[PDB]
This record gives sequence, C-alpha cells and structure tokens, in this order.
Amino acid sequence: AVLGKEAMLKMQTSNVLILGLKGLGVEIAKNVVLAGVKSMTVFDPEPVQLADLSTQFFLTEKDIGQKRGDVTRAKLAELNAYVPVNVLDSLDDVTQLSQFQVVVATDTVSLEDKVKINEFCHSSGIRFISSETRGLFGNTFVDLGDEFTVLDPTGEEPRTGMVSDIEPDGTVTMLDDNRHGLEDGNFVRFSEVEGLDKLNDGTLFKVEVLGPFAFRIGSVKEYGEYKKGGIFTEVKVPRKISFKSLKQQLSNPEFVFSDFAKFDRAAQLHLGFQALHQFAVRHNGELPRTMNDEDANELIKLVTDLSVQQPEVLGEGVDVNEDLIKELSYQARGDIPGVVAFFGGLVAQEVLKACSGKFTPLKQFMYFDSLESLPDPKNFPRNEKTTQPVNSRYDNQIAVFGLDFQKKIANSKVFLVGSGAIGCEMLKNWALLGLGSGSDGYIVVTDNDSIEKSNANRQFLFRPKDVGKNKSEVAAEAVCAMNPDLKGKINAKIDKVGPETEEIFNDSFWESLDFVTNALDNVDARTYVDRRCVFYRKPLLESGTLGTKGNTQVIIPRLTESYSSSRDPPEKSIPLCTLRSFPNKIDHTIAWAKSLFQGYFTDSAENVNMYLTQPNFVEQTLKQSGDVKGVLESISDSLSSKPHNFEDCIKWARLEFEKKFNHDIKQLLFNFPKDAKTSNGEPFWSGAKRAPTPLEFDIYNNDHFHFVVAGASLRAYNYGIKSDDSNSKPNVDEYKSVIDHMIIPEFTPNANLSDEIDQLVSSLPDPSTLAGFKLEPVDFEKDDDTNHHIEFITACSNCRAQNYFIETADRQKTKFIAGRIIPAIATTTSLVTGLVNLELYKLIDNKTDIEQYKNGFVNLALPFFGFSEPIASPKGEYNNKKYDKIWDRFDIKGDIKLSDLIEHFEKDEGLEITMLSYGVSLLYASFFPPKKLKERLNLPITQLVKLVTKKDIPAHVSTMILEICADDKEGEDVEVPFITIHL
Amino acid sequence: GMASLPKRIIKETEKLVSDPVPGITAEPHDDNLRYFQVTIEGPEQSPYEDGIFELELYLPDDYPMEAPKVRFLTKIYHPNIDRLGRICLDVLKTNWSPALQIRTVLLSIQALLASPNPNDPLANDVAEDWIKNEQGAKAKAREWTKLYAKKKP
Ligand SMILES: [Cl-]
Ligand SMILES: [Cl-]
Ligand SMILES: [Cl-]
Ligand SMILES: [Cl-]
Repeated sequence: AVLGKEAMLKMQTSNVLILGLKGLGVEIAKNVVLAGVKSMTVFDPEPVQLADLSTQFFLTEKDIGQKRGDVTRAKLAELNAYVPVNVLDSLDDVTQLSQFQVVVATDTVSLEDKVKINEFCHSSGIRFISSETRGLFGNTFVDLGDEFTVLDPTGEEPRTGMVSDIEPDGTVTMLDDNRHGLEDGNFVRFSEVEGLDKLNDGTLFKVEVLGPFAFRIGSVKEYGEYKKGGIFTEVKVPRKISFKSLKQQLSNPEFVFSDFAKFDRAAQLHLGFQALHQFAVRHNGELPRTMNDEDANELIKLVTDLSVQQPEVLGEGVDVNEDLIKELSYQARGDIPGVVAFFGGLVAQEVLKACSGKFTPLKQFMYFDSLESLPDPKNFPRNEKTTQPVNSRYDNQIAVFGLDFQKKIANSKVFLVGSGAIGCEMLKNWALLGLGSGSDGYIVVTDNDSIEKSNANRQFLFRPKDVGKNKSEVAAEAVCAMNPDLKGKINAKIDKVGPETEEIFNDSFWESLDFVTNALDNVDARTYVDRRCVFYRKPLLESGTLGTKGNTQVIIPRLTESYSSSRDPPEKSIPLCTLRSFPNKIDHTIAWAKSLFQGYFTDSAENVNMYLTQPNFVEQTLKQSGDVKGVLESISDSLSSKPHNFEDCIKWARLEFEKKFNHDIKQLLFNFPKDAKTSNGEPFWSGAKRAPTPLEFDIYNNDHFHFVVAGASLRAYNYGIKSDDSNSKPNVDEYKSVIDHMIIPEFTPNANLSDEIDQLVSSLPDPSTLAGFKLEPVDFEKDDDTNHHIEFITACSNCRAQNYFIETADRQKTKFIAGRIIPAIATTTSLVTGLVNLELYKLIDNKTDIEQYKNGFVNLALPFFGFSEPIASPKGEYNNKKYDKIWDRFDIKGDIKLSDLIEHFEKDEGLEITMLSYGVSLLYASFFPPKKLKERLNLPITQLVKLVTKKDIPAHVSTMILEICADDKEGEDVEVPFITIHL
Repeated sequence: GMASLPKRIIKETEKLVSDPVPGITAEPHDDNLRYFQVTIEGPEQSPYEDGIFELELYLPDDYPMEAPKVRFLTKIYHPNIDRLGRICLDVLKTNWSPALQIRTVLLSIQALLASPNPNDPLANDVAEDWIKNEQGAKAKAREWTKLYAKKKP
C-alpha cells in the first residue's frame, strides 16, 4: 500500500540534528531531507576551504571562508518544502541537544566529544548515530538506547498462502505446489480453516520449515479436526533489543560486517579509527599527514597499545595488522566521493529507522574499505610527492590516488544512459570526481524523458521550476553548478538508446568511449546497451534498486558475463482464466477493473468516432478484424444508450453494477453451482476457486456508491455532459434519489433459445442522423486525484472483491498495485551509485584480475551488505579451438556472398553452417528447399537481406552482426560465436 | 538468460525440423523469426481427431525469460479455448523458464486437445456443456472439427 504509516508515522515526532557538514554530513542530510522528517537542523561553524569541495557538492569557491552550516542551509532547504532546515547557532552545552530526537555526529566531531554527546543522549533517551570516512575506509555506529523495539523488521508485505491439508500434528501442506516463503522461527495465523474452529481466532504459531512447500506447527487436536480449506498469514511479532553506549562499545564492539572476504579487518579498523583520534590529540588536532611513514608508524604504535587496553577487540593470539593500519594512516586525509555517498545512504537510512521505528537497525558498528579501488602502484606510484596537494578541489582525492591517476580520470570519455534518480546521483559523483574534465575527456548523458513531481519534492537536481524540461539537460546544468570544471564538457542528449538511433550512436561514437554506465530501469534498454557493450568490447557499469534493496554489477570485456547473461526473470503474469472468472487476490480484481476502464471509457469512444468519421468502416472491419462482434457491439451499445442528462449517466452506472456484480455472477453460478461436482467427483469450487455471491446494491456501502459516482462521471466525460469540471465531493442523497426510482431488470439466464453479424450491422444507426456527434475518449491519468480514474478502479475492484470474499483495498493501495509503482528512495539510490563509482576506479586502471572487482548487494532493511566476485564469462571449444562464448566473434571483410561464406567456414574453421540470420530475419537454413537455396547461396549479405526483408539497408550502416548454427568436422552440432561483417 | 534472442530462436528452429514432434508442425516467417505459423493434428480417439488446427505463436521481447504467446486461428469447441483463440495452458501461466521451449508449449497444447479440462474453464458455456452434457458437448466438438478445421490427408 503506502510506504509506511499509522503506528510507523513517528517521523513527524522526529527532529534530526547533524553535526559536521562536509561531504559525509551533506550526503546524509540530503538523503534524510528528501525522505521527509519533522525538521532538519545542521551545525558546522568551521570555515569553508577549497579542499572541502572534494565531496561536499553544495559548496562553491564563493563560499571559501564562510561557515559551512550557513552556506549549506539554503540549498538543503530547497530539497523539500515540507522539511524546515535550520542552523544551530552554537553548541556550548549538551542540554541544547534535548530538543532533538536523533543526533548524528560525522567526521568533524572529535571522539572525546562523541563519547560525551553519546553518554548524554543514551542516558537522556536520545538516539545517537555516528559516521566517519577516511580515504577508502569508513565506519558507522548506531545507539538507539536501552529499550528499542522492532515492530517491522523487513518492511516487506506479510506472506500469505492457501492451505490444502493439516494433520493432528502440525505439518501444514500447501495447495498445488506453492511456496510459503517463510523462514524458520516465523509466526503465522490462520483464517477460513474448516473444522479447526478456534485455530482461526488470531493465535500465533511458531513455524518450523520442514520443506519449501510445507511447515510444522505442533499439536492442533484441541482446536478441532481439520475439514478443508484455509489461509495462513505471517505476522511479525515485536523484538526488544538493547544498544550499548559508545564507551561500552569502544572496548566491546558488536559488528555488522560489510564483506564476507574481509571479516577480520573490522576488528583492526575499529582500533585504527580510534588511534586516528588519539593521533589528533597528540598532534594539535591534525590527522596523520598523507603517505607519511613517521605518522604511520606512530599510528601502528598507538593501535598496538590500544590492543592491550582492549583485549576483547582482537581477542587472544590475534596480531595487529601493520599494513592495514599503515594504509589507514596514509589515507586519513582522503575524501572520496564513492565512500562518502555509500555511507551517506547507509547512515541516512539508519537515521530514518531511528525516526520511524521501521526495519531493523544496525547493531552497532560497521566498517568498510575499498582498497582494491587502488590502482597498480607500478602504473601509479603513491608517495609523499605524487600524492601531495595542488591547491585544488581534488586535493583529498589526490591524497589517495596520486595526481596522474586523477588526471586520467579527468581525461576519460564516458557514456551515461539515463538521467533518472541514479543518473542524477551519478552525474553528481562524476562532477565531484572531475570525470571527463580534462581536455581529452568528456561525458555524454542522454534521456528522452521529462520531469514531473513525485511526492513532497523528491529528486535533488529537479525543482518545481524545472517541470516539463528534459532530465538530461537539467541534471547536466545542475552538476555544472556544483563543479564548473565540467562546464561545456557534458554532452546532454535527449535520444533513445535502441535500434531506432544507431546512426546517432554509431561505430565512431562507441569506439571513442572508455566505458559505459547504465542508469535505466526497463529490461529492453538494458539488454540493448549491454549488447552494444559486448559488440564494441566496452566495460559496462550496471546498478539497480528495489526499495531498500540494491545491487551493482561490472561487465568487463573478455573477462566477465554480460548483463543479459544473468538478468532476472520478469514478474509473473496473471493467468487468463483466474482473471476472468476465479480471482482470489486483490491483484486480479484490480487488473479486471483496469480492463473494464479501458473498454468503458477509452475503446468504445474511439470506436464510435471511427465509425462516424470513416466511410468504409463497417466493410473494412468485416475484412480484417479478429473481434468483429466486439467492435460492432461496442459501437451499437454506445449509440443505442445515448444519455441526454447526468441522471442517465447515474442510471447507466447503476445498471452496469447490476450486470457485473449481480447478473454475471448469477450466470456463473448457473453454469457451476456452489455444490456442483466435477467429473472427477470432487467439488468444482475447491482450492483457489472461491464461490461468489451476487451483490445487492447498497448506496451506503462505500464501494457501490463510488462505483456509481466514478462511472457516471467518466461516462459524462465521454458524452460531454461534464468536462474536467464538477464539484467532486458527492452526497449519497443526490444519487440515492435517482437510483431508488429505477426499475432493475430481473436476471434472465440466457439459456433461452454471418447470421449474428448482419443483425448487428442492421442495428447500427445512420451516421447522417448523428451529425456533429463525438465521443471524447478518456486517457488514464493515475497521478491526478480529480479525475475519478483511481476512484473507479478501486471501487470496481472492491465490488468484485466483495463478490469472491476478497478483502478490499483503499485508493492508495489500489494505485500502488495498478500502477506497478516500483519504489525509488534516496538512501539506496545514493549508496548504490557510490559503489558503482568505486568500481569505476578499477576500470581506469584497466584491471584484468577478476578477483579485484566487486559485484554488490545491499538490503538496508536488515541491514545487509555483501560483495561477490563477478562471474567469469562461459567458454567453449568446437574443433579444439577454445573461445569466449560472450565476447569472441568471427570477423569478415566486405559484402561477401553467402556461398563464399559457407566455403570459407568449411576451409578455415571446419564448420558446416546450418543456420544464418541477421537480426529478426532468417537468411539461410540447411533445410531450405532447392529452389529457395539457389536464389540465396549466390547473394551478398546486403542483397540477401534486401530479398528477405524486401527493404534495403539504410546506408549509414558499416557493420553487421549475424547469428549462425553449424556442425563440426564430424557432422554433429557444435556451439559457435556470432559473425561481424564489416562493409 | 541467453545473450541473444535470434540465436535462441535459430537453435530452436533447427531442432524443430531436425527432431520434429509427431502431429505438429511449427515454422517461422522468414522476415520475422518471432512469428511462427503452427498446425496441430487432433489426437486420435478424441473429438478432434479428423481435423488439423491452425495456431499463431509469437515470441516477446524478453523471450526466453517470458513465455511465448499463442492463439488458435481455427474455430474450435473446447472448455479451455475461447472464441478469439486464447488458451488457458498450465505451461503458459505459472511454469516458465529458459529451460522450457516452443516444443514444450506445442506438446502441452496437443495434450490439452487430447484431455480437455472443464474443471479449470475459459469458455464457461463449453465447460457447462462438458460437465453436465459431456457426450453431447463432445459431439458438438466433432461437428465443429469437420465443419471448421481442415481435413487430414
Ligand atoms: Cl577529526
Ligand atoms: Cl511456539
Ligand atoms: Cl524509514
Ligand atoms: Cl587534477
């Protein structure tokens, strides 16, 4: 339904304070603000400096010297008109914090102050979160206090399912091979279970998953004796959890890990980070200076002593990791956009949990590094000079990577497909990276979509002032406002990336590129771009999100699988039969209601208009149309009804109600009675077949009323009785007056008794008598509450739900299901984009060790972070010549004839071409009959295509992909690559 | 999931002529490998046994992650086929993966003809006829077979 409300709408209790407004602070604050909260208050009195601009995207060079908190407030306020953003004048004593519900301490707050603030917040009942980033390293800490309760651990919809058989002992088996989807320890309640009476009262039962299609409950002989049927519903029971203070946790930390392969490092960095503060204490507030071995070894000593002070952090016999801590010291001053964005999303989500009560908080420490982003030191040496500052905004990126690698980032040539949420966060990361900022680099962003608001000013590059303009253009200009070094380097196109645009995005375009990044949702665009990147052998950076879940995938030429090779299966489609007659879920009734909307208010009007304007309409429709009867019946009914007053629109809606929720249902029960037995001998209405009861119209039932209201209004639109103008807050009296005086025809079960088409056409009126008559078809606009569309779908679905005893759904939930609205939240978007930009570094160094790359998955509900080595491309072999099934191909010069191609493959490779196709067109087959084969075998590919498609090549083409099947030297079938014909 | 749609289609077409299924033909359009013309013989010892039935088959953008689309062209009296050619088929709906192929869909349709299922009906009238008036419904299926389907060799 909605995202999260009712008892979980505590975010309008919640005032958030963020201390420190460098890159980490702004990333966090931006995400929170976009999400929505009662208030955001920020605090950073320190003056802006050039270096700060490494990741702090809201700061400009005009601001240098001013307070960060002052110069960021206005820009954060822009983000959400419903969220007030303040600045804490001063933080002089801890009690000033009592006015806030969550306090966040970022990298600008000393550990001494973090311990003080946290002791105060914990003992005072205030939620505390802290976060820090140190080059390619980072951490976060959560402390929501003594008695936090998890009421919605995962946020996902409660699992439900239909029961087939339950014994005296537990063992609940499902219906017709269905997953329950439950894990061990879950709890479930039951409904509609016949026999076991009080087993349906709401009592919970612990679930032992003994199979993927069954589970155990216990003894159920006391509730009754199972008869038939039933449904189970998961319920999430509360979980009480305790957080320890920061001081308790410093010596006894509880970790949430970020990477399977790096479990140990978390205990090391936990010490390291501490030592960093200990270092700053001794060195007048400074961190270890960059790539400096003196400070590095001082840090190793500080950690080595801290180990003895905190033996439980490493345990017994575990040594300190010199090299890890050494790198921590080397990178202490670093400010890396990817790491900062990652922790921004992660930490912002933790803040939102602390505000809302939703999901499962992090408990309590998490550490993270991305050291494999480091280039080959051979390629790019790292020492105190190469890494030294240069009086630029990129100085704290140079601190980690060195000036030469950073220059290579500047001189990269990159293609970004899509300027949506992820696309915008990507352009932001790239702006902060100075990517494509050198003289030999550039960026190309392309999106043919327009801007339109979501809910409470989502999207941190688009504003109300921007509605209607292109996404790519506005995003490019916004990030140029953040970093002028990219002014005139962003090529913002508005083209679609597919077959229809291959002369814009051509050989030259693609071969110039260093790599590609995809920021698009739909599977078609994604597979196309992926196959382009396979063709041109380019690296591709893929990402996706689904609410609190997200993933990143790297596609490396000659090395890894492609995106299409591993893409997920699309969503289940509703079986036609269940849809038409046997719904058991609100999804079915919603889909059926949508169909009915289409037919009532869009299709019928279009058909009437065609019949009135076109002169051969009837003749043509007879010639070429599958559903002739449907079209003509639609027209004739539309024209035989003819409402002259809104009174008649109300009457029409009421009669449609009777037809669909009384008569049609009675006809269905006529065909198959409630106790009708199948030929099998069992009941017809078993399992997912719920026997309906016909409805009796009741104007005080909300769904009946709103069906009549919405249908009458939309028909009034069709027949011009009211345009987009009607006081749409109706009274039952107005409609009840009309409806009580109607005669409702009784149910006539039509068992009463070329040929029918001629009667239809005889019925149709003469258009000359309908002179100047037009129907205005509706267009389904879901994001407009005035128009009655969602009202109609909700009420229609809910009346059908009443028929089959399916529980109703409100407008917002119906809108969610009917729109297939996929959630997009700021936290996950920023986080996943950060991880992509961390793998980008590996592309810059042209890495070819597959162990260096990281495919990522996250679920911020749990929270879970996981990374996995990309999958190697599958490889084969046909004549002892081994090959790469994804990336390898055959290459052929010139517009060769088909016979020469076949002969060339028999000679050079030993292959017997059995099939050959170009795109969708089959050009040659082994089983083709003689007459067919002769006309083709002697043709050039271009003319071969002209023959099959009867359309010549556009001429802008220089290359051609051809798929083939073939046998080997033995005559048996072997798998083989594709062929590139270069014209 | 396969890296290329037309490659998959080629692989299936070659094997359809190489190793055909009895009583079924399936051949694509040269200028569109995504459209298949199909015919199925009525199974022996069924109402449809003297007829040959025409079907269109289509492969969507995301095949083989997505099941084929199928529609009867021959008018047919069947509990699970409606007037516009639409079919309720257990393979089409819930059970689909890259592992299944056009072959399996055609086998399933052939079997639906052999063994109709009015218990899970699409054409509700024909289902009523089949449950209450089985022998008569079967006889109407025979009549329609010779009336509308093409005859066997
Ligand atoms: Cl510090
Ligand atoms: Cl229990
Ligand atoms: Cl939340
Ligand atoms: Cl630079």
